[PDB]
Amino acid sequence: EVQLVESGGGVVQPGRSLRLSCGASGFTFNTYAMHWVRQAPGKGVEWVAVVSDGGGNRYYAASVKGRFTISRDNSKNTLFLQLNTLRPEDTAVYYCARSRGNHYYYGMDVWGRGTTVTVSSASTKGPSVFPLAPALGCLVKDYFPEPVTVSWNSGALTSGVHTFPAVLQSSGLYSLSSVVTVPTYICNVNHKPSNTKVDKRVEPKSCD
Amino acid sequence: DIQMTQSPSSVSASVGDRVTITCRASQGISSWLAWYQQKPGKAPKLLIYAASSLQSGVPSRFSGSGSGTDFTLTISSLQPEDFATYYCQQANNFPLTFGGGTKVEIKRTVAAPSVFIFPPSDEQLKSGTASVVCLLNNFYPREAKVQWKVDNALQSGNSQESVTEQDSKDSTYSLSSTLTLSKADVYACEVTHQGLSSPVTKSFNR
Amino acid sequence: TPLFFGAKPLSDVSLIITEPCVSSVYEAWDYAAPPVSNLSEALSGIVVKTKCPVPEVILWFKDKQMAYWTNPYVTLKGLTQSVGEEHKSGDIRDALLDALSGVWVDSTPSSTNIPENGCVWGADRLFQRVCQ
Amino acid sequence: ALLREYSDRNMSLKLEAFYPTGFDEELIKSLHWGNDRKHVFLVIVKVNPTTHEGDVGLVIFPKYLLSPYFGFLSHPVTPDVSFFDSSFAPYLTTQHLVAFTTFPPNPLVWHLERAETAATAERPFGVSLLPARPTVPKNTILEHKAHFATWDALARHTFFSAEAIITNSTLRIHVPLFGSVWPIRYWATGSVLLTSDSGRVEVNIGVGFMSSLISLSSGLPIELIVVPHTVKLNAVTSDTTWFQLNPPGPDPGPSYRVYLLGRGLDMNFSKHATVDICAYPEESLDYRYHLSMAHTEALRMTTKADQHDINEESYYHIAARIATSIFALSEMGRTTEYFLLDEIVDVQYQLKFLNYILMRIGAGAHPNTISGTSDLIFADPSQLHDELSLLFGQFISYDEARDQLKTAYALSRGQDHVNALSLARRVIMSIYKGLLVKQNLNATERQALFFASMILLNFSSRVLDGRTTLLLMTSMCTAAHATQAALNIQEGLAYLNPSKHMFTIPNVYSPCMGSLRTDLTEEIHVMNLLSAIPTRPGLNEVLHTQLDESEIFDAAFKTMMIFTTWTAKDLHILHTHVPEVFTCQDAAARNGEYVLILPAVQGHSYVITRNKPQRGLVYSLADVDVYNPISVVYLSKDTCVSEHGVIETVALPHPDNLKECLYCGSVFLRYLTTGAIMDIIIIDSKDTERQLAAMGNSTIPPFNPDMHGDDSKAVLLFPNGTVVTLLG
Ligand SMILES: *[C@@H]1O[C@H](CO)[C@@H](O[C@@H]2O[C@H](CO)[C@@H](O[C@@H]3O[C@H](CO)[C@@H](O)[C@H](O[C@H]4O[C@H](CO)[C@@H](O)[C@H](O)[C@@H]4O)[C@@H]3O)[C@H](O)[C@H]2NC(C)=O)[C@H](O)[C@H]1NC(C)=O
Ligand SMILES: *[C@@H]1O[C@H](CO)[C@@H](O)[C@H](O)[C@H]1NC(C)=O
Ligand SMILES: *[C@@H]1O[C@H](CO)[C@@H](O)[C@H](O)[C@H]1NC(C)=O
Ligand SMILES: *[C@@H]1O[C@H](CO)[C@@H](O)[C@H](O)[C@H]1NC(C)=O
Repeated sequence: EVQLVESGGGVVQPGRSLRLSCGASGFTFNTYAMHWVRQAPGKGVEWVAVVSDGGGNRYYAASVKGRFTISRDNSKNTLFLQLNTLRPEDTAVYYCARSRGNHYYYGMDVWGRGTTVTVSSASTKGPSVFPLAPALGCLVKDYFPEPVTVSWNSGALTSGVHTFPAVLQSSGLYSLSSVVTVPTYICNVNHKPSNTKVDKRVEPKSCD
Repeated sequence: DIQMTQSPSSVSASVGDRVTITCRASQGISSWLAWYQQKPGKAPKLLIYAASSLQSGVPSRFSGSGSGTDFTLTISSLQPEDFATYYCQQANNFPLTFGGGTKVEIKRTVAAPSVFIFPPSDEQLKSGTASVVCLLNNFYPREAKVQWKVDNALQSGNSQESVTEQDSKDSTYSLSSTLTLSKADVYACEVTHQGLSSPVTKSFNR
Repeated sequence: TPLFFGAKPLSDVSLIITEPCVSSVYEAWDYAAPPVSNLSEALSGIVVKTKCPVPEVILWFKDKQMAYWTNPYVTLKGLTQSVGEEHKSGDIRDALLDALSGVWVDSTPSSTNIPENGCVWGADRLFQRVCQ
Repeated sequence: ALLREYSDRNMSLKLEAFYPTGFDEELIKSLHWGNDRKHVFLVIVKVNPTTHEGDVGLVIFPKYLLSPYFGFLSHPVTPDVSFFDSSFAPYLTTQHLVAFTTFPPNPLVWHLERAETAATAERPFGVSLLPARPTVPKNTILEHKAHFATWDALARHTFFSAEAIITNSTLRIHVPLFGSVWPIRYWATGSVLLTSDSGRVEVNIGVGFMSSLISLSSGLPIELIVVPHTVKLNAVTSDTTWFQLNPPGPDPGPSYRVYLLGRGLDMNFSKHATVDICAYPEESLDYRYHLSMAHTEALRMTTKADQHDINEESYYHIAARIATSIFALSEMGRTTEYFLLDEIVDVQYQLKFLNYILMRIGAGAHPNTISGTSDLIFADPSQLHDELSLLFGQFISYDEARDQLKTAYALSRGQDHVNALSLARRVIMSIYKGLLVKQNLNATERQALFFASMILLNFSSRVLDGRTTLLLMTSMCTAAHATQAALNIQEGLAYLNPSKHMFTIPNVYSPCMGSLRTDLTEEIHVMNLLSAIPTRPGLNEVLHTQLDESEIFDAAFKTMMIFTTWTAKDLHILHTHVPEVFTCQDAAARNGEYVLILPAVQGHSYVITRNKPQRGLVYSLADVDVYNPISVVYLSKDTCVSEHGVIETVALPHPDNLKECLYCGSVFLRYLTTGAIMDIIIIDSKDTERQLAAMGNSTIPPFNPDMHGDDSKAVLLFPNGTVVTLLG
């Protein structure tokens, strides 16, 4: 059982620096090379950098060759990554992985948990909940930051309940929803950062 | 640099069927390709590091072959726990590599979207906004596109769409296109789905 | 076949680049190495030609004014080792390896073949096939 | 510090942009490639020969980038980074990676599993053979070198210092096969060279280091490399990446890490024993362990010399065992800091006898060209020889005679002391005279006979020794005795323990091994072995528990092949001592139609043939079956004419009547009417001659035909070529 725990992330204004470290569990760091592998939301997988065994020659990927600084030592099992410059397009999820052998042929057997780096200047705000009539869903719009947990009634709808992931508006606030299908209940919506709960009963109304 | 092309882009089969996803390459690279499996929200996991070379905790059902141009991944027996996206890597030449990826969505029968609209603004309208949405629930396959009577754009939030993962039972999705105009600046939910004979619309007008 | 002594003299560097591929003119050639104790002291430059049928590496010296042909894959593998050490550093070196990374990517792959039989002398005679 | 990325267009010059990173180059020196500085340029030219444009690129890098930056402490083994500060020449001129890779093409097939016999954390070195190494005398003094001033010295364990290794060791650079791995620096101890037509093997042994280059003319070369468990080696591949690929070999051990350079891993080697050779050095530091496993496999391939005259897998295994044996001896000596005289004498003899069998039977080369050379820093053989030369020049029990001859044979330039040979003559005759009485030889006698033979066959004086002693070895081999000797070999191999005891060939030896008889493989004698098998109760039990009753008949045929295929099958041994047999163009000589050969006086020898003789003076025995006849020919060197003689008849004088001996020098040939041959007895002395005159009263069984069937007939062969029959 080999594990890797990543420490870093947060949100940083365009054109600044961030150092993402990686912990090593059970594995001797002085043996095999380390990968940094990036995945952007909705996008695919793109390799970034390799550090040779111990402190040593590191191969850099095409896109980031000028803006990336990578270093690792065998003392604390610390493999960092420094992004000094590139602002806009570097918003993604970063992974730390270890190659199977030292050689590149076999790819990376070991993997880490994850780190989410985002790029904005923002603060928290309040959400709101609106009822739906007469498939009985709820609606939550314009909040910040994540998450918002939306359940249904008590325990009994584990089936038909679909809680939708958030989508970022152009106003810098997210939005999502949750639904359930009968063919009177209440949508359960809670927001931790701004401390907000709005309960809305569902009673079928008239339509035109 | 080497470009990896993965085919097909998406594969939906039943449980136990043989699924085959290949991966192409610009270069004439010799041997080693690395298959990974990323379940949504989950971190990726290694499967096969050359062709037939599978080792780790992932079951032995999987296999692979091919040389010199294209290299294939073959699942002998498909399982419900195999739902994920599949990316491939080409390690033969270093500068960088990875595949576009292929989504695999486990199938069974086939349903169609049930269209409902949600007019009431009552507890909202006095707060300065109005929300009328449209929900597509329990439908297969993934393709549905929602248009409105008013010109579809980012300002209306019509282009904003969130899709839940398949329900653990019927393996059907749920689509929601939200219409929100802040400070109250004909409306219809136009649904185009292959499970429908014609792009029928359920409208609302006020 | 038309063989090769492994060495042709060159006074200027421009001529090394214009020198036609040895593999195209000849059939089988021998590689030779300069008669100097320390290569570094004498060495001037390394010219590597990719697209040739058997991609060739040429070691060139100034004051001797000679150009030698050496094993293409080994020379560049050997180079990347000395300049690939952990103790070594600097941005000059980082530019070397990045260009040295994909050197063979576009060119013809190395041998999958098997060496022919016969006895092998030690490295005294350079793996001469003589049994005695 | 200048990086420049160009684009080539037509032949004039090229467009580019200069990006000096951290330092200054003359930027106007980029017009003409800098040869001026102490730096070096790299130019990667991509140009399609189809006269397209493509592009080129340049990186000017500084000079220093090329140059590099008991116990294993004071004497290490240091790997070299690249070819630059080590021998560059073979790493350029090499055809490796161009015509071939010494490695198998797939990097997955490289790493191997360590065999069970390999060392572990509990046994950091390995098993040691049970006659364990004698401890250093507590109050005594270790001599700087090995010596003997007395005969007592060769018996009692004599010790000498390992101080040769700390002082006289040599730092040398080693280049592995075909520049497959980068150079290795070791501190030398010894070097071994065994050469032939069909193959040569080079062995380099040093502190915590061994290099054995094994090469056949008829097969692939392989190089075995042994380095301390800490040391990592970098393989040479085409990939220009800065990554690492570990050359074929197992995981490192508690003591040493072993590497295998060669393509035999899968493609070539017959078995999964590709991991077996890699485990050789990690099995033991006891040199007897490896020389035992060398001796065992030595015999086995002689029996199988029928189907394949060339055993490829038996050449590598045996050679690798020789090499690893000397590596064990240097390393046992460096580790325990003391040596033994009988350890140094042994490797001199073992390097002769095992090399002979290595090239001749395994490789297949003409035994005429077999030769070997050994330089060990802790052994000074030339001196030991001189110390011996004065020992001879200043009754002997068989044990004492074994040690005198073994050490006489182990050290020779071909020059042997007169008293050494005169000893050997006395040995054989004393084994003979006793063997015409009893049926078997004890291990003391068996070993005594071996070196006695090897001494006399080692080099018209020294030539007349090889002939007369070939008779004696042949004569002692009788259908009665051979079944005992071939039984010994089968009991020895069945009760053999490789791990806890040393197997040695002179322990299983027999006159039949030094005999010219090709006929012991005949159905008659073979089926006599099978019925002689239960006579050794333990042997018959173990044989039936593995091999089928059909396999036992074959296995018994295999062990009968040895006696015919050992001396008699050696073409070089024959040609020198019996040229007469081969003189005129002769099929029977090279077709093996001559079943048995008896050297006569000079220029003449008898012979036995099944088919129609095309040469010589022929005596045909008419009492014998038509399809399986017996013809005693008498050959001559310059006389190739064919004719026929007359079988005459004489009688035997009363034993005590004539105290004069006219009979001695003759041969007694006993045989059945089945065409089979039984006993060849030479009459050496009047004591034996008298034993002939007594039928039934003789102590010698072939002379008394009351112990045989009614098929027993007697012929008396003469030095003249005269053939007579005894009346009685
Ligand atoms: C063949 O010739 C080549 C060059 O012509 C020559 O290579 C030389 O090697 C030495 C090292 O042995 C190099 O000297 C180095 O220079 C760097 C410059 O930054 C220093 O940092 C190095 O410092 C090391 O040594 C110091 C003590 O002396 C230590 O304090 C430090 O930690 C380092 O270990 C080192 O001095 C030299 O640059 C090159 N020469 C050139 C011109 O580049 C090689 O020696 C020749 N071969 C032989 C043996 O004939
Ligand atoms: C070491 O070598 C020298 C000569 O090379 C010799 O005089 C000396 O005896 C040697 N030491 C030993 C004991 O091997
Ligand atoms: C073998 O025989 C010899 C005498 O021929 C004798 O000295 C020796 O002790 C015997 N060996 C054994 C095993 O007793
Ligand atoms: C051969 O030897 C025998 C006795 O040794 C003798 O009687 C005979 O005369 C000899 N024959 C010849 C031809 O000399």
